[PDB]
Amino acid sequence: TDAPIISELLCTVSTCTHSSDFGGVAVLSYKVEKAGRCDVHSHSNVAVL
Amino acid sequence: TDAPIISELLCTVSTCTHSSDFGGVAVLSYKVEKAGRCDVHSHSNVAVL
Amino acid sequence: YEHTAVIPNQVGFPYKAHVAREGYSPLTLQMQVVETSLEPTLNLEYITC
Repeated sequence: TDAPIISELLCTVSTCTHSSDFGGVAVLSYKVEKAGRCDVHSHSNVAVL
Repeated sequence: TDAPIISELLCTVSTCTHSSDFGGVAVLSYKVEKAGRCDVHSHSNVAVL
Repeated sequence: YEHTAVIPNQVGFPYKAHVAREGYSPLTLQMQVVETSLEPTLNLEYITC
């Protein structure tokens, strides 16, 4: 009921280092239909959010 | 924290002379996400901003 | 953080350089000279009148 519907997701990148802390930033683009709060995850072992 | 994220930059030109002062003008186009103040530079020795 | 550069010796002229550290936003310095003396060393040998 309070689950928003999100489609046509497109991710880019702007900056990175290796290094030892949170030194990679990315933006997200998506068309919404309802406000709320969703949850995020990256499904591989090479980079943790 | 107050560093804005700027992407899809596209530069054009409209007017130039040689001449002896600031006689070349250009516009810039970019999609923003947060206000602030960025910094500019041209990385070659043929034209100084 | 330490840096090196060269600036041209001519009065009233803009010149600018960077640092690009890592992680942080870039930073642009400008350097501009306004006066330039010069001074030799002397020792007297005689006079006349």
